[PDB]
Amino acid sequence: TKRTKKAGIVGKYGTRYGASLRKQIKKMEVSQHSKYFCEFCGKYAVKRKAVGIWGCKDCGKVKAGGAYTLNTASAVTVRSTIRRLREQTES
Amino acid sequence: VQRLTYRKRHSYATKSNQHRVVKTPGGKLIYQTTKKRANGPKCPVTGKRIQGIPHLRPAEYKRSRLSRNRRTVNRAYGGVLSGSAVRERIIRAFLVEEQKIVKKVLKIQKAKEK
Amino acid sequence: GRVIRAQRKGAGSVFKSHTHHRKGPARFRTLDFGERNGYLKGVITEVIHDPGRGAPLARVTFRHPFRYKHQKELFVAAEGMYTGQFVYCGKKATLMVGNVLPLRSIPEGAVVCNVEHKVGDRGVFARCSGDYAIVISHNPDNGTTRVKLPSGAKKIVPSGCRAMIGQVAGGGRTEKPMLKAGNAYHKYRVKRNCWPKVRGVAMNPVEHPHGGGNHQHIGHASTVRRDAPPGQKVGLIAARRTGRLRGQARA
Amino acid sequence: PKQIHEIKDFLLTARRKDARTVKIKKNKDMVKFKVRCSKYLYTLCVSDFEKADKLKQSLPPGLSVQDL
Amino acid sequence: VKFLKPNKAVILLQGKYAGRKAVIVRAFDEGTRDRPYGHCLVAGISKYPKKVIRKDSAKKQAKKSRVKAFIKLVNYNHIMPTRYTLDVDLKDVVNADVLQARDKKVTAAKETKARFEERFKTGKNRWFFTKLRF
RNA sequence: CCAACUCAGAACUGGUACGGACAAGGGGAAUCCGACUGUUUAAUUAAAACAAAGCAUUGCGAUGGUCCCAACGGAUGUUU
RNA sequence: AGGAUUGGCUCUGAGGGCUGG
RNA sequence: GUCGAUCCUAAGGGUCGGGGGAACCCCGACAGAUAGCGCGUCGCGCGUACUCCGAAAGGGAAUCGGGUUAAAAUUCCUGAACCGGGACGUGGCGGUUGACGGCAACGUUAGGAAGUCCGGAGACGUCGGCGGGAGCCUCGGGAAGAGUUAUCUUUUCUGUUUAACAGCCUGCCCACCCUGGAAUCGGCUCAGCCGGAGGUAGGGUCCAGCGGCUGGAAGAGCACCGCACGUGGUGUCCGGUGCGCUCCCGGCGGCCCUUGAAAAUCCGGAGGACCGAAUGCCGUCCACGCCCGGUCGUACUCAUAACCGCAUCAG
Ligand SMILES: [K+]
Ligand SMILES: [K+]
Ligand SMILES: [K+]
Ligand SMILES: [K+]
Ligand SMILES: [K+]
Ligand SMILES: [K+]
Ligand SMILES: [K+]
Ligand SMILES: [K+]
Ligand SMILES: [K+]
Ligand SMILES: [K+]
Ligand SMILES: [K+]
Ligand SMILES: [K+]
Ligand SMILES: [K+]
Ligand SMILES: [Mg+2]
Ligand SMILES: [Mg+2]
Ligand SMILES: [Mg+2]
Ligand SMILES: [Mg+2]
Ligand SMILES: [Mg+2]
Ligand SMILES: [Mg+2]
Ligand SMILES: [Mg+2]
Ligand SMILES: [Mg+2]
Ligand SMILES: [Mg+2]
Ligand SMILES: [Mg+2]
Ligand SMILES: [Mg+2]
Ligand SMILES: [Mg+2]
Ligand SMILES: [Mg+2]
Ligand SMILES: [Mg+2]
Ligand SMILES: [Mg+2]
Ligand SMILES: [Mg+2]
Ligand SMILES: [Mg+2]
Ligand SMILES: [Mg+2]
Ligand SMILES: [Mg+2]
Ligand SMILES: [Mg+2]
Ligand SMILES: [Mg+2]
Ligand SMILES: [Mg+2]
Ligand SMILES: [Mg+2]
Ligand SMILES: [Mg+2]
Ligand SMILES: [Mg+2]
Ligand SMILES: [Mg+2]
Ligand SMILES: [Mg+2]
Ligand SMILES: [Mg+2]
Ligand SMILES: [Mg+2]
Ligand SMILES: [Mg+2]
Ligand SMILES: [Mg+2]
Ligand SMILES: [Mg+2]
Ligand SMILES: [Zn+2]
Repeated sequence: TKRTKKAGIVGKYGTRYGASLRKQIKKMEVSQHSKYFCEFCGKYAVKRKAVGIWGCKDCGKVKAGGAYTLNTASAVTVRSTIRRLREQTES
Repeated sequence: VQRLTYRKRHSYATKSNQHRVVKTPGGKLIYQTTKKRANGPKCPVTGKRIQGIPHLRPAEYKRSRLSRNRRTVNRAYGGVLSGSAVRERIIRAFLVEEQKIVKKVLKIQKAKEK
Repeated sequence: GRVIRAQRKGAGSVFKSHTHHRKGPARFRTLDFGERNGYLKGVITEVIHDPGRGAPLARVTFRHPFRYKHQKELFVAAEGMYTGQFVYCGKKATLMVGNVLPLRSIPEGAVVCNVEHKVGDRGVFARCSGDYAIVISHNPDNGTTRVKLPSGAKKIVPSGCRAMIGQVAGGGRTEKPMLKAGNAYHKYRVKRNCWPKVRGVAMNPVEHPHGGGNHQHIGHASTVRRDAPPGQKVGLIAARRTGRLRGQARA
Repeated sequence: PKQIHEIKDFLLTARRKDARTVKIKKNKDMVKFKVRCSKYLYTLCVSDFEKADKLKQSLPPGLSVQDL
Repeated sequence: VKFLKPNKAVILLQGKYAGRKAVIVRAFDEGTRDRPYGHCLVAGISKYPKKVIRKDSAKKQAKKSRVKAFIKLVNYNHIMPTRYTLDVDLKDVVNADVLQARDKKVTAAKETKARFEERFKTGKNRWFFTKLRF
């Protein structure tokens, strides 16, 4: 059954800390505890070991990523920015 | 029921003060200190155990106290790398060396272009 | 009066940094011939957590240039680094995330981290999680480079200074609320003895300029001048302004 | 303490120069031959009583034989 | 079938001779009755010859030119085929029946040793007699 | 052939007694203060006081900010 | 918040394991 | 010699040189021709300024039953083992100079080697669920003694033992190997979860043990019945049960802006300079035999009377 209408994973905090802080922390609470796709082996077996560290259970590849997500938004932009600069220099 | 006491002057339940209860031929229970658990050899990266070697305290591996066959594996990097790891290195060494030969030859054909 | 809390920190004692479990200083290789002229290949062996440091660290193994032995290094991990990756350091290293290049070889607009201030100092700028520096322009005549630091300040550095391509991994750490005094306790337990903080207005006059009074209140401007002596310099030090930063001020 | 499984092996160790003594222990179902050497006490078990008597008189002279 | 044929140099990947170079003597792609998998009979080098240099004396050079070989049956999955070839006559010296008896195996190894050493001294097939480093 | 103890129901029965001793929340409608857990005047004050997460302001890019030191030097700093 | 039940005794039902083609 | 101190390093402490200081003193390897080590036989090679102190709860070579005193014992007695050193002898092993077996995981008791280099062990948080081992608790039968007995009670009670160490067997939960090639997807946990990066299945390897058997070892211990006032005999047996309790281990999962010591020491590996014999020398981490074992602590209380509180103090 549906055990909580909206609280979800932040139900472990009971009635403490205020709704906004529970709502705010829910995004990162879900993301840091979720499985992520491993580009190396192709499995959804990447989980956070510590803040910024993401290891694949299957192939054993350990990757440095975001604090609470494997890939941050700025990380994608940096890769494309660096790629564009490399092409011009390597032209 | 019979209750026990430490047989030494160590009075605190530290990891090195572990014990087992033994019943002697005299019909009484007594403690005998048990050595801590040991990990045994493990692979440098994956951390999996190295097969064929028992798990003992470091001093128990001393050559005088352990037969040679129990602390060795008959293979290159035996006791240090698993069989899979050794296989990976051998193939990598051969294939990478072959690729170097291809690079060397490939640049000789272009060097003469003039 | 007595020595205030701010003054007691300089003596060390119970205010020294908690460094028992730290893995060591994170820094580039020592500048040598290989990095000055060509490039040297390294391999990432593991990405580890350093207590008290948000950014993860990377252990890299290098082949020693002239000795028969391995050369171990500890780098601040850039976002995207992974174990088994090849890392190239030197003047002729390609522009890819993780490589360490001199600023002279890095084009304008690139994102870099752990930027050296002095050639060979092994990295002092943009080392915290999610932080980076942006290369602005090059000055071939002076042999210097302009970079934008995380605080938004522009600085001149010699073009020989090295920098790692990319941003520091672990970004977004501070967005998550702590929610608990205990979480703050664990955060500062591995940093130093700075938490919790008692407000000066809650103390007695003997131990703080803000102390005392039949009501809790400062009683004088909390903005203190730059040249105030230790023990008097509390509050907003040399404040150019105060109050909510609205408009262009918060730029 | 070590156990000898072959009567031939027991005789060989009984002729060692460090074999101080031999003791005969007769149980209700077998006979145990125990020889005290420098490092170990070697024991041989002989279930057949008649087969044990033959070994008893085949021990080298000069070795202290005792019955338990 | 195509490249796993006699005189084809291979590298052992498992067992106590992992990393050793060997040459196929007989190939069993279909697999014998006792072994229902692809395997071959190989004659490899258990001990590579040392580095032979001019400054060494004649007696010293002779010892450093010694080779020691092994005869073995190996699964196809436990060898790495190479593009190199070693054309040494071993059809009569090395056979499946040889491995049955220890005395026969020793004689074949000694005979295989003689043919590897003479080939090594000619300066040909330097790769085969060179130790693989990994 | 060998099994351990959980649950449910029924009949009968005692002077309605039966969580029989032991054990073991009184409850409700509201106001004030502090969000909460935590801490505090050892030996008269445990609180509405302190701390707290959150929020905001200030200084500082190392030839630096803050601080210690008679001097030399040092803490923050294995830091950015 | 509010309400009901609770002993003793004699029974009934339900919930298992290992062997045997 | 076997329990500790002793050894190792932790937070830190004490210091050389140097820099300060009237000096007492301050900083503390930071201003510097380190300490020395290794291999040959005095020479070569290496060589980053502490061979220091700092744990009777961290790390760590090796001892177990039985017996013994008015008062001591893992220290004394007896028996049985082990550890670290030293020295040579006998036998065995290797020479295709440096073993053999297995497709493999790996197995076997031996089975070259220097400078140099590399890895591992030592070595690690916390919580929760499961599984395994040991001790205890508990149920039934057999035999031994005791208690109850006007009545009832094939009943109630006490016990009914097996050390280190050595060999062999077993092979948990995992990990690993071979064959083979999977959708009608299957396997699988309490929970997960796993599989063309090779599942299920079939057959293997390895690892744990505080598991089994034997030796140790019944000759001991205990109980009981005698004879004398030391000595003999009998027994010590066969099963069941578990969300049970204590300890240990295994494996999995949860938690962190917290990721939860170091060093001594030990093991393994990469490399192969150099080295024997034409078969007698060389090599040998194998078996057996021989010798050696420092110094200090060790009684007793550990508390409503042996510590502190003025005390034989309800703290
Ligand atoms: K082994
Ligand atoms: K003062
Ligand atoms: K504090
Ligand atoms: K405060
Ligand atoms: K005030
Ligand atoms: K509480
Ligand atoms: K400073
Ligand atoms: K100690
Ligand atoms: K520890
Ligand atoms: K004893
Ligand atoms: K023992
Ligand atoms: K004593
Ligand atoms: K008292
Ligand atoms: Mg997988
Ligand atoms: Mg605050
Ligand atoms: Mg006050
Ligand atoms: Mg004042
Ligand atoms: Mg009101
Ligand atoms: Mg409150
Ligand atoms: Mg208090
Ligand atoms: Mg008070
Ligand atoms: Mg009070
Ligand atoms: Mg608010
Ligand atoms: Mg000064
Ligand atoms: Mg000891
Ligand atoms: Mg220290
Ligand atoms: Mg001093
Ligand atoms: Mg001095
Ligand atoms: Mg120095
Ligand atoms: Mg020392
Ligand atoms: Mg010391
Ligand atoms: Mg200790
Ligand atoms: Mg005593
Ligand atoms: Mg380790
Ligand atoms: Mg919890
Ligand atoms: Mg259990
Ligand atoms: Mg299988
Ligand atoms: Mg026995
Ligand atoms: Mg007896
Ligand atoms: Mg406990
Ligand atoms: Mg070697
Ligand atoms: Mg005593
Ligand atoms: Mg007493
Ligand atoms: Mg006591
Ligand atoms: Mg006093
Ligand atoms: Zn992966």
